[PDB]
Amino acid sequence: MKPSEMRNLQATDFAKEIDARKKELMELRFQAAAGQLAQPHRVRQLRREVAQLNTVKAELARKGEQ
RNA sequence: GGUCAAGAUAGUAAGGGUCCACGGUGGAUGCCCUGGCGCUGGAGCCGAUGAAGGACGCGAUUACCUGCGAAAAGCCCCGA
Repeated sequence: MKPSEMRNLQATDFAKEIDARKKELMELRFQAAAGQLAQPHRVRQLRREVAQLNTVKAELARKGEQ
C-alpha cells in the first residue's frame, strides 16, 4: 500500500500488481452500471493504489541509473 | 283634513368628479456588502524539457465552475 514491503517486489510483479487492481476496477464499473455499487470508496482507493505503484516504479527507475 | 287649479322645490346615478381609508402593481429612496476605480509602493518576461490559449476527459451520483490529467477533484518526499 505505502511502505518498503511494496517496493521490495520484482519488475514483472509491479506490472502484475498494477493490472490486478485494474481487473477489479473494471468489475466495479460493471457493478456501478448495473446498480450493485455499495462500496464507492473502494473505487477511489484502488485508483490511489495504481498511482502509488506507477509513482514508485519511476522512483526506483531513476535511482541506480543516476 | 278632500277634489280641482296655480306656483315652487326635493330625491334617482347608468356612469363620472374631488377628497379620505385600505390594497395591488412597480422598484425610486435609505441602510448594507459579497464588487469596482484611482494613487502609492513592490514585483516584472513565458516557450522545442513544448508555451500563451484551447479541445476531449477524470466524480458512486456530474449538466456548470474549480482542480487535475488515463497515475486524471489527484500520486510521492520534505517541512509547518
